[PDB]
Amino acid sequence: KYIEYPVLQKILIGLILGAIVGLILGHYGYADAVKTYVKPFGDLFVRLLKMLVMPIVFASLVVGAASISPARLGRVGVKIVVYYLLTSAFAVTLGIIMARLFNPGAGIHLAVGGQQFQPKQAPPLVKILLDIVPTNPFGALANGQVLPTIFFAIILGIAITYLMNSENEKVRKSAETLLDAINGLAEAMYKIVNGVMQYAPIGVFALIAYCMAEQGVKVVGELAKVTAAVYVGLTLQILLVYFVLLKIYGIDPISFIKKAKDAMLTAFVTRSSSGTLPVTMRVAKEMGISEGIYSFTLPLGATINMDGTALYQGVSTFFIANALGSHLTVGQQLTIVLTAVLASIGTAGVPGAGAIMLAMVLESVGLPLTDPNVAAAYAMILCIDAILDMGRTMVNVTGDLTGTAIVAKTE
Amino acid sequence: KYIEYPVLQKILIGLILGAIVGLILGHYGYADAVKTYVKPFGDLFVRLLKMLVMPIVFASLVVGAASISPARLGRVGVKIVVYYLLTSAFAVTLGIIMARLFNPGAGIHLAVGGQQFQPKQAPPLVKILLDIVPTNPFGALANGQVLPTIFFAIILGIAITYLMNSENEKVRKSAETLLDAINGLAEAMYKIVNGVMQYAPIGVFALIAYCMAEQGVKVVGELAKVTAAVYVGLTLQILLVYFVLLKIYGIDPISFIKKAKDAMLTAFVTRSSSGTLPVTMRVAKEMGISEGIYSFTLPLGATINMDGTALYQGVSTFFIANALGSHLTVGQQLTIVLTAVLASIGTAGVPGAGAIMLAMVLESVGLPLTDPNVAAAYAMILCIDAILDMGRTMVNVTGDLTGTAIVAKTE
Amino acid sequence: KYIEYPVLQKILIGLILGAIVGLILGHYGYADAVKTYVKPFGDLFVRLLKMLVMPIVFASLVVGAASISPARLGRVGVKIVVYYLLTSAFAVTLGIIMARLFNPGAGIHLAVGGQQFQPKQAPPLVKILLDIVPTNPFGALANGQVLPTIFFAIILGIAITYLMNSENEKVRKSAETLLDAINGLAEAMYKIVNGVMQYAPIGVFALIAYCMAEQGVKVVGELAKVTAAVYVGLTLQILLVYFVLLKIYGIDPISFIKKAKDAMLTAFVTRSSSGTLPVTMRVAKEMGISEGIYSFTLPLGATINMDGTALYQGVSTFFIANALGSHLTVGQQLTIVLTAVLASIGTAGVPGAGAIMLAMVLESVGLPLTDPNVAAAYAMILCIDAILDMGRTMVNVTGDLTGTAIVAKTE
Ligand SMILES: N[C@@H](CC(=O)O)C(=O)O
Ligand SMILES: N[C@@H](CC(=O)O)C(=O)O
Ligand SMILES: N[C@@H](CC(=O)O)C(=O)O
Ligand SMILES: [Hg+2]
Ligand SMILES: [Hg+2]
Ligand SMILES: [Hg+2]
Ligand code: NA
Ligand code: NA
Ligand code: NA
Ligand code: NA
Ligand code: NA
Ligand code: NA
Repeated sequence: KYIEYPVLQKILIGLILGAIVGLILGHYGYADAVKTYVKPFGDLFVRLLKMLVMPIVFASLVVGAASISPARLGRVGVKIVVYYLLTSAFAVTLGIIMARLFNPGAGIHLAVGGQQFQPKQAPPLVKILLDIVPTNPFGALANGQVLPTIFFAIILGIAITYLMNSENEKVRKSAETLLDAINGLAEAMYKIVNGVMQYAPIGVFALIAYCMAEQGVKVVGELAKVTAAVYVGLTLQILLVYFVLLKIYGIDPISFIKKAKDAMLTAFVTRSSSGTLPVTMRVAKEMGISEGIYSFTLPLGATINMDGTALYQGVSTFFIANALGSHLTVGQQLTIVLTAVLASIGTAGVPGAGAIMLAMVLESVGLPLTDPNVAAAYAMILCIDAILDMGRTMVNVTGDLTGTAIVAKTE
Repeated sequence: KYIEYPVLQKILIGLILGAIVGLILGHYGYADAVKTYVKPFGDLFVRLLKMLVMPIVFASLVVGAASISPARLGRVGVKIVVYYLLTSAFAVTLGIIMARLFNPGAGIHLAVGGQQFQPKQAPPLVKILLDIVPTNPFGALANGQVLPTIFFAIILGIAITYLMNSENEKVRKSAETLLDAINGLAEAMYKIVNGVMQYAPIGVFALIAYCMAEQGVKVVGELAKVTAAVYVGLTLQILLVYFVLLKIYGIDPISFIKKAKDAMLTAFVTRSSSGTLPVTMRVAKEMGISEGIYSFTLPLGATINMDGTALYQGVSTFFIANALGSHLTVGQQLTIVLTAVLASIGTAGVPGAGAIMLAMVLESVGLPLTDPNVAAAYAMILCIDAILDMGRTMVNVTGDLTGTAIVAKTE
Repeated sequence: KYIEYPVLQKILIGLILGAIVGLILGHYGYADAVKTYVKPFGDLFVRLLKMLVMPIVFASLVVGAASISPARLGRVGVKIVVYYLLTSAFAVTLGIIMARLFNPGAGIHLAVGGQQFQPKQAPPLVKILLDIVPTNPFGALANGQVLPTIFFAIILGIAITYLMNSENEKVRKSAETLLDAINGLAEAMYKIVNGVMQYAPIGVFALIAYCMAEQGVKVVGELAKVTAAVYVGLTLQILLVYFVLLKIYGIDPISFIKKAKDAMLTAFVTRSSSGTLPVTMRVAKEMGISEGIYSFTLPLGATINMDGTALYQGVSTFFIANALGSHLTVGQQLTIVLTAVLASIGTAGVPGAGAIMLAMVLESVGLPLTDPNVAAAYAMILCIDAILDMGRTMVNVTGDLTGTAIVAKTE
């Protein structure tokens, strides 16, 4: 196979060629040839992604809840975690704002199979509240049911950490063995992400060739319209949040950005906040942060606290709905806020990861990826995921450095 | 929240206030206001309990079967385990006796939603026997099917212990890693039990306010009628079993009770045979039992061998049926005997645990907690669980000391 | 119970007595008495086997893929693994050949319940390809779906091994903890195999008494006709493959066989290539193989590389079909080739294991053991499994020694 090229370059080549191939075949009237021959490769790609969506959600949120659990956090831990959560929550809400004053997805509205998407009637508020508690965690796990899985995973993670405080040796031993296995399943799933992302240049080529062969050319305008809303959201997160909090804590944001420049560009290109952590930490040393602090806050923020991913997942969910034609209600919007923060946490810091955890948001909000309309819109975003994931990652790391500088400024 | 008060006092306050609130609102004709506003908090409480019911059953019975497995038991182990099982089996059968000459539950008979509970026809005896063997353990686990889960868990635990006898290092390593993870999941679930039991004072308040707003006042008489049957069963277990076997083995039961007085009262109040083990062992030393013996039999009996819990689960199952209106057939009664002994084993020694493992008996006998009638009767017992759990725990510990004294007298 | 006799002797006694009992009861017209009283014991036996089929498939193939993964194999590893795979692939294809020029199963054709087996129409090739990727590993695991489980298990195993290459300590730690738990579940399941195989003498007695009470006597001829096709396949694997490759690498096959004589007979009688490994290794030393080499290749081939099992599973699958009356299409036949190699890998080296992993092949090919016709033919082979398993095991070990000798000759 000798497929050696830098994945990001391969993905962008597949994306450009797919768009061209799709348009010339679609114009000349071969959208069916694309549908039958090209698309199944994109179909395989998305199947491999929604394959990992359930194990990742459970395992990553057990681990995520564990590394946040009150039983684990010192005074510096609580500080950095409160920052991480607030920044992420503000990021997704700002994504809502961007994805609302922009209307990405609108105009694409299609009914694959002639049947337009219809949201099923929401149960009473008491019901949907109680329903987040599963009656059989195994069952909720074994058949979708994302929200119960969220609930059980977060509970399990916290419970494990309190067991790790126990006086008894064997209790800690046992609790750590379970956590040490769940974590490691999560890590295994994200290796599979790396593997599937090696196939991504082909999948993306097919996904965009299909999406170009039909839906004409407006998709190019609408996909760029998403990218716009996301990136201006990212820059707003940098300016309106980082720059502001940095100035509030007596840190010149301009010199701060010049220091972070290396870690920010590394993240932007590598598209992995975990593979940028050595540069991120070297930067934090370069700007005079105390070893004891940033050697703990930065590796925690390498996986938790992805403000870009949260904002991305927020905007992307609005595109899915706007495409489908449904109007995301209030409540559904605050559902996004909560679940995208939780999805931002579960996301690994691997290139593809953010789009996989996006499904967790879609599923909770009521846009199931089994529905053909959802899956078509979901595929529509995977086409240009790498474009978003570059800026996405950069902001994920910038948030780490900012909070680390602020908390060190205090502690 | 600053909720600091002793849980048992909070539960009893919630129980008394709920009863009052329910009655005055029910009398004045506001049972619907209670149904719509108060009850959902009780509904949340029971949902959190039946959430844990499946993981606890699997994990605790893997661990329980492991600590009983013949591959693990020395000569002293076999002795104390044979005692533990016989005493537990006699306890539940005595519970049957008490719950039969008392008729608790009768007179409450209600059909929530109008339709009265109907037991589905039992398959042929060959079928129900074969059916305890699952064809897909994962499947049986993923959708109720308690009895298959019992079967697979018990088998898995025993198999692990034989792997732990193997000559090969890595075999033991792997087998211990799996057991060390299953145990630890069980421990995590029982932390969640502790957590949910912190909400219990509210849940119990709602459960009893609802049960008072409807069903008039007779519930008070019938709940007390259960408490009566349980406690006289507990005292009969002490007198007819412990006192008798103690005298058979040349141990004066009166001086025995005076020695155990501390451990017996500690259990009664703390409601945790595991949190009473330090007192239980200190007592066993006070009464001249050899270190090597009671340092092994007592911590084993701290989790296995809960004669009170078995008896409680036996009586409580009869209340559920008598309420529902069904007549527990012979066979169903010996099913109770077997499954309540197994449920007594799986129970942790945490306050709430016994009522959670009660569901395992109800489910096996054919009273599924999904059915509205079952769930209403099940909630009816949770209201006054702490009352039963006090004596329940005390007898669980008294059995430990009695057997430890008897086996030391021999070995 | 004091059931002490050598299992193989007990199984052969049960098999002979069952055949006699069945025939005299069937001739005298008591096939119904056998159906209602005898058969349920055989039914229990097969239920215990298809119980283990799902956990074993997942866990063994996670472990199997791990011990084959490129991230683990040195230059000697790659050599011995390439040998192991090619030999196993050739073995099953040779089984196909034997089970095709022999027609075992034909003439037995029955429709238990008056309804003859009908294969459900195959989806398009694109569909069945995509379908091997599950959308919820938990779901595929929780309800049959063998092929998705194959896919997820093999992926998970490989991913774990790459995590075990990571620079980070905790990553390797976590990945090894998960693997150390999955392995160990697999080991526990195979202890259950040992346990169930202690009941086998009764189960086999009932299975063959039922199969004799009905289906007259032709079954004896047809069962022997399978045994013939299998054993002549095994001898062909030895002569046409081992002897040939041994001569190609300058090793006199006759002196080789005389050296291996001990390990070959031990396997044949013990029916456990893992319990024969000490003899297998002692033989490899006796014939001048370098310590460093055979101490790694032989224990790997003790579990992976079962040429006899692959060949057995191939032939047996043809019997199941021929009985049922369906014609195994091309494609279905190469499916057998792939899945029987994979089943040969997952098989443990315990007596019973090969027939359990046969179900994995049957399930993938489209012969579900839930269907009554399949289950009847599947039971028809379990009757005489021990006969096949003796030669089966011997060839599994001979392949280990042959490859070890060949690779040592080179490396
Ligand atoms: N690529 C992002 C994570 C994601 O959204 O997939 C990061 O490394 O931070
Ligand atoms: N509380 C009991 C167990 C139970 O029945 O919940 C004990 O500690 O023994
Ligand atoms: N008994 C075989 C494995 C099997 O086919 O069950 C062996 O030991 O190699
Ligand atoms: Hg697209
Ligand atoms: Hg009540
Ligand atoms: Hg047979
Ligand atoms: Na994350
Ligand atoms: Na980050
Ligand atoms: Na106890
Ligand atoms: Na217990
Ligand atoms: Na072998
Ligand atoms: Na094998």
